[PDB]
Amino acid sequence: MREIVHIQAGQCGNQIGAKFWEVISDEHGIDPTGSYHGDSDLQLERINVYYNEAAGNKYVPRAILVDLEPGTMDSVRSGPFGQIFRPDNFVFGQSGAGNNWAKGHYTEGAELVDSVLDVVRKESESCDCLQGFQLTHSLGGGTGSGMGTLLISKIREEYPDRIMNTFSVVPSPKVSDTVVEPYNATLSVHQLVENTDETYCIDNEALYDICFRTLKLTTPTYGDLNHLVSATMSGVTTCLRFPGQLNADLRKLAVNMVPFPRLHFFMPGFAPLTSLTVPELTQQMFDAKNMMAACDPRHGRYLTVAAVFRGRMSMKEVDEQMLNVQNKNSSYFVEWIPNNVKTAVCDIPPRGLKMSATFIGNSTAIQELFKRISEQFTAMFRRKAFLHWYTGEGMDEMEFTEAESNMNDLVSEYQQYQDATAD
Amino acid sequence: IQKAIEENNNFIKMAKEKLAQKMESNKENREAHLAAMLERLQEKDKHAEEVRKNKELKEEA
Amino acid sequence: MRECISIHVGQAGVQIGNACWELYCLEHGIQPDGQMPSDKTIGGGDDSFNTFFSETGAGKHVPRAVFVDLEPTVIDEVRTGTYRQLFHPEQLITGKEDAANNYARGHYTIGKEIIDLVLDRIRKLADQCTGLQGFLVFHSFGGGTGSGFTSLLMERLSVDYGKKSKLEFSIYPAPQVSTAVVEPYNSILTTHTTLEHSDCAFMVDNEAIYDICRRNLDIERPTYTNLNRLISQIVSSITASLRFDGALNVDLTEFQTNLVPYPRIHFPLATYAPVISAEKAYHEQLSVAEITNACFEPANQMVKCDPRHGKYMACCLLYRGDVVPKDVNAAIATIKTKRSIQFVDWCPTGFKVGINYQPPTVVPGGDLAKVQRAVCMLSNTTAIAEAWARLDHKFDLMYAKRAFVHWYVGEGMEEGEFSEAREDMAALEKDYEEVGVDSV
Ligand SMILES: Nc1nc2c(ncn2[C@@H]2O[C@H](COP(=O)(O)OP(=O)(O)OP(=O)(O)O)[C@@H](O)[C@H]2O)c(=O)[nH]1
Ligand SMILES: Nc1nc2c(ncn2[C@@H]2O[C@H](COP(=O)(O)OP(=O)(O)OP(=O)(O)O)[C@@H](O)[C@H]2O)c(=O)[nH]1
Ligand SMILES: COc1cccc(-c2cc(NCc3ccc4[nH]ccc4c3)nc(N)n2)c1
Ligand SMILES: [Ca+2]
Ligand SMILES: [Ca+2]
Ligand SMILES: [Cl-]
Ligand SMILES: [Mg+2]
Ligand SMILES: [Mg+2]
Repeated sequence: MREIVHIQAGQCGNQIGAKFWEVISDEHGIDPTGSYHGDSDLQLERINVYYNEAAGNKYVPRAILVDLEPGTMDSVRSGPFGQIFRPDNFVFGQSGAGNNWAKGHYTEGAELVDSVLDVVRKESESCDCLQGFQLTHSLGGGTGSGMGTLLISKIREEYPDRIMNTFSVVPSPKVSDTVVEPYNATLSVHQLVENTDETYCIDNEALYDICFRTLKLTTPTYGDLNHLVSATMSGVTTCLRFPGQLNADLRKLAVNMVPFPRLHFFMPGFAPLTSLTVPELTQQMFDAKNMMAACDPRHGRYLTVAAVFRGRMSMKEVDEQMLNVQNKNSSYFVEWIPNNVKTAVCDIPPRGLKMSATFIGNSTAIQELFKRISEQFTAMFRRKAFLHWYTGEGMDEMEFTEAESNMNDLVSEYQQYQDATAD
Repeated sequence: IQKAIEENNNFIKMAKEKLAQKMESNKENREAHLAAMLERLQEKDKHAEEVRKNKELKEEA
Repeated sequence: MRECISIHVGQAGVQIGNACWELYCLEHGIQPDGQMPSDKTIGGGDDSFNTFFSETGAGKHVPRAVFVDLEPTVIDEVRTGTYRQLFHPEQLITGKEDAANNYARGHYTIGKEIIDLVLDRIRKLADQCTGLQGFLVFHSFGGGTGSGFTSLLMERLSVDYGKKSKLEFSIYPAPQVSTAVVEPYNSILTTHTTLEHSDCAFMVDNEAIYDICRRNLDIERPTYTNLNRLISQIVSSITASLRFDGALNVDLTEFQTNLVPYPRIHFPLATYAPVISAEKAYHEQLSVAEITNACFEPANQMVKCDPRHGKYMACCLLYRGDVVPKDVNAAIATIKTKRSIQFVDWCPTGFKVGINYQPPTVVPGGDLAKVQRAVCMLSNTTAIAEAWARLDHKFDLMYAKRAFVHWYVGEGMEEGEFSEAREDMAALEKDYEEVGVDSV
């Protein structure tokens, strides 16, 4: 009865969103046609969270597919599980955004946003009790970045008392040659600092370092990067998709993870990263090499942390090992938030893995990522490079200054609580 | 016995009032929060309509 | 006559209510369908068990209880579980979205929409009573519903039923099962708001219950089912005086007179024995003296604290089963000569004793062994303030940085309510210190 509405915008948003629906569809036993072919009733106890039950025992994702280019719309429609999405939930423009935030946020995206809100509204009205929304998108492009933040603001207008979370792919030179990505990212964060409850920072720099250094994959493709993303998104959503003894809804989880409204940018983590004992999984999942955000947790302090374990394991051993890591690493947990580490266990493991672990961390070390983006931003803005693309769409240059100062403020705020003490 | 009745009634009176007071102030506070949230978003839409209008003047050049 | 209405609020309250009413049915020989063959007075009666059960003309024995939660998944398990038939549908009340571990949502935002319905359903039970005694409220401190809505309910019950008595069974948060950083905030807020509206509150520390299950039942990792079934035994011992009768049975109200010297000092410490697995219990029957000694081993307390480093204001022993006064008095004599039991100078040192002859019952397939005699000690000790201190310390650590406070302010609360509640706890901690000082 706690339905979530899924939205995917832009090139990156639509691809990682497809991976998400492919993985969880397999986990819930749903085939490309929408028929259930499962062995246990536990697959269906929370199927409504992400699926509508239609006539004929068919399950349809509660998802809307959005982009300013029609190319991706056919690509999604033809890939695996292409025809299971509601066809009228595909919303398209003609021109595109050309990796320009202003086009997605102010001009071309504004032209298409209303039609998107129509499909959102009709999906939400058919919810017994809507809990919130999740968005998949990148921050380096134009559609997912610009229009994605616009859509969030419009949804926050009509549904101000619903949770709005995002899976945001952060840009990195190691994966993209486009140069104006720091501009788009900084402009997106300026919006996300205000209009989201939880933002999982999926950093392409970290995904590359993982695929190249750890997984030993020379020349990584987008498919290699997203396979990590699907594993993480599956693990994060396991708390809601499966019936553990945790009676948690998006709001309850946010209440436990967000001590301050602006500090809601999480470091994802996964283990094992290969292609295992509970102590090894716990030690690996707290390692800097296993983080999906290019940050070292030993360079900061944890405000809150959540560890999700999947598989058949000793719940006693999990409790002992989680207490071990805290005791042996007490310096990296703020002492003014007692018992700030949560643990969930799901008996159902992901596909082709006897045991996995997903890590959600609200660490002040996330500043390292924002500092990186801020550096690339200022390198250009002090040089006024490529500004004509944005002012040509009606933007003033201080709008760049405001977003820059707001991100530097966010970094300093992370530093203030990192330096804070109890007595 | 009159005093006993007086005390039971006052305890009920004080409780009824203080509760009503709390849940009127709370209604006011939550409304003032969402009213400010929407007014911020509506102020964004003005700056949005202004950005669209600023592009429309220079394309006339 | 002298009926009691039980109110179960939130997940903890509801699930503990499930275990309690399951145990009551077994102790009284009531079947899951509500039929009780031994009751020959059909559709009514003034038996002792009628204080907790009403009767229908069809012979069904219906708990005088109300279950309430702001989300339906937990009460839904009752609506489809073994004892669905026991309760009339109107006794099971559910909202649609919970309080998300936020006291404000349970007290203001979400609680506001359902409070009137609950009171009306409670009124329907009260109108069935010839001489209603009071209320038993089961809830947690940490949950948003268990804390916020309970506070709202207690406030509204004081208005609709004047000073009619209200007893609490409160779940004190323990990190071993507490999955919420904000539970200290909710705990202080609700303790402050209910303090003037509660006559007697029995606090249960999940850590204490957790350790007892691990230590005495050899359960590597107990579940809520393990904890609740044990909690039911303590609840049953406390309520056995109201549900059974006899020549040595002392009413709980008579114990309450001794346990509350000041209105604010109404938090008794409960200790229970024996908790023993069937493997150990075999060929090892415990005596009256052995279980009485266990009542003074702190490892058997419902709340972690040190009575040895505090002072007593009252000591009550509630025996049930094969117990006679002679053995009780002998055991008490030995204990007085061996253990650190210091009373405040302004109250007598005697022990108030009660005995129920109906022996303890255990749930089929449980971990507790069936025993011939058991005891629950209720003591007013200053040491209980240690629980307030630990909780207040955690509150201070987060509130100094206003951590998570925005979630409460966003639902309409003011910072002043936080400081107001914390100050009340500071006075409460000081009150306990005062009562323990020697006179002049
Ligand atoms: N990991 C991963 N990243 C992707 C993928 N596709 C695009 N990206 C990222 O997307 C960013 C660029 O944005 P776009 O791909 O243009 O997406 P967009 O925001 O919709 O921008 P436009 O549609 O072109 O206006 C780059 O930093 C890429 O790394 C993908 O398949 N996998
Ligand atoms: N002893 C015991 N405690 C429980 C049980 N279930 C939950 N709790 C306690 O309740 C707290 C978690 O909050 P909930 O009980 O779920 O909150 P709620 O009263 O259901 O209301 P919400 O905030 O909406 O969830 C923790 O501190 C738990 O220790 C239970 O079955 N037995
Ligand atoms: C963005 O959309 C979604 C969709 C589905 C889930 C989530 C999500 C998952 C999650 N998993 C670990 C966790 C965290 C805090 C906890 N507290 C008690 C148990 C517990 C477990 N944590 C958060 N915050 N969100 C977010
Ligand atoms: Ca590439
Ligand atoms: Ca009868
Ligand atoms: Cl909200
Ligand atoms: Mg594109
Ligand atoms: Mg609940």
